[PDB]
Amino acid sequence: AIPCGESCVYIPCISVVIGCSCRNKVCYR
Repeated sequence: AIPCGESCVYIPCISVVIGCSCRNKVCYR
């Protein structure tokens, strides 16, 4: 799993374009 730094705590991941999915409130690939 790749931590994208960004999280989906407040709002969903913007890093979804990179393939980062909202996983445990954090954006992980």
